[PDB]
Amino acid sequence: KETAAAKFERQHMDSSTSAASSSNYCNQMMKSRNLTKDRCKPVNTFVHESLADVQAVCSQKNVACKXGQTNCYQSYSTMSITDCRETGSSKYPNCAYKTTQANKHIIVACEGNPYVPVHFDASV
Repeated sequence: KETAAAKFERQHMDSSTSAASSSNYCNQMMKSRNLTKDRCKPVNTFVHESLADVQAVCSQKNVACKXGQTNCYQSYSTMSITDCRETGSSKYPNCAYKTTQANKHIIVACEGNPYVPVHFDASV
């Protein structure tokens, strides 16, 4: 079973690399993180930072969620992220993605005790 915090780590965290390792990164990671099992998830973002830096975002700038409610928070610093977006010829079960490297502020929704990131809302 996965708690919401554990699913956020599976869907959005990859501190094992400092940036997407090559143009094939989303094609491999979308499958290995199990995001393409039942359908091709069309967009997903991965965060290449320590989890401790991402959990601290929960006490930073409060903003409304784009979806949720207003329990979203935007990071003060920019972070190393990868955007994975399904390409035109992708079709389940052969999901294919374009990998884009970016350095942007992240916005996450946080919940619980301890109060941690449970959803990736957006990047700006």
